[PDB]
Amino acid sequence: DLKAFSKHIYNAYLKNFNMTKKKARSILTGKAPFVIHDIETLWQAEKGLVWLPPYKEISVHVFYRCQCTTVETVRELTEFAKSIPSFSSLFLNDQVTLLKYGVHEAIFAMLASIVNKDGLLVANGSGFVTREFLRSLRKPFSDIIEPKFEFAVKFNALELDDSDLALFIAAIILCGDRPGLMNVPRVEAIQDTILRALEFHLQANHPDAQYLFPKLLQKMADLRQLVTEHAQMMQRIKKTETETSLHPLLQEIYKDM
Ligand SMILES: O=C(O)CCCc1cc2cc(Cl)ccc2n1S(=O)(=O)c1ccc2ncsc2c1
Repeated sequence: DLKAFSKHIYNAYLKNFNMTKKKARSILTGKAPFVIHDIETLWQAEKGLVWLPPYKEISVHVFYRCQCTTVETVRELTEFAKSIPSFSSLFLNDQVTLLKYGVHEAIFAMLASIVNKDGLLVANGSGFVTREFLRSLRKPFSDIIEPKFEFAVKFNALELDDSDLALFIAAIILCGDRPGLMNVPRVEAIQDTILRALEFHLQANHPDAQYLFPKLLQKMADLRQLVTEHAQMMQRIKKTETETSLHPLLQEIYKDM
């Protein structure tokens, strides 16, 4: 039962996400990606070695590439959530509420899978952008990604695998205290099952792990603070970077945050 639950979620994870932490760790360790570290190498990656609204500048171009990836991750997470039979039973409007307030939390948790202290993978792992380069972009674009790295570095210390992330992401999305939920008791009931499956799965997959389950519950709270600060950055960019095109889907997500 609780094992069949964890297996069903893990299969939905494998079936809906192109880049798993397993694959990403193969590329990051060397079992190679083109390194994008300055304007010169960025342009070479665009020509064909690695790869949108009209061009504007280098910083905005990086923004557009990150924006497209997150939009794609939003699509995958939507199919992941739907692949959970309990989630699909909720009314479509409640489904939209869970995704609205949950995707960025899941996205940032999965971002740690393709990230180390020096950069992150891009374009199905065929490229690698250095943390230095992102830092050197024009404000405020250089301030967006740095808090994600600091979270990711600490999150990867836990050394979760794809089987853990599937349940961890499922618990992020099925959060009972999202604003505007119609059937709060139903969602909370689904989350409690997922959480019980998570601890159950962690006991078997990480026997020697001390406090791993409560640490993940703290990580979930961290992710909510990370998204709150991320939503503010994006709202400030909407006000001061009027020339930067914001994706309408991400606009709706941030609309009331
Ligand atoms: O509004 C939005 O959320 C879209 C915009 C999101 C976004 C724009 C952006 C621009 C720069 Cl110069 C640095 C980080 C940036 N981020 S991010 O930190 O959130 C990010 C970066 C890479 C990535 N690869 C899979 S996911 C994912 C997420």
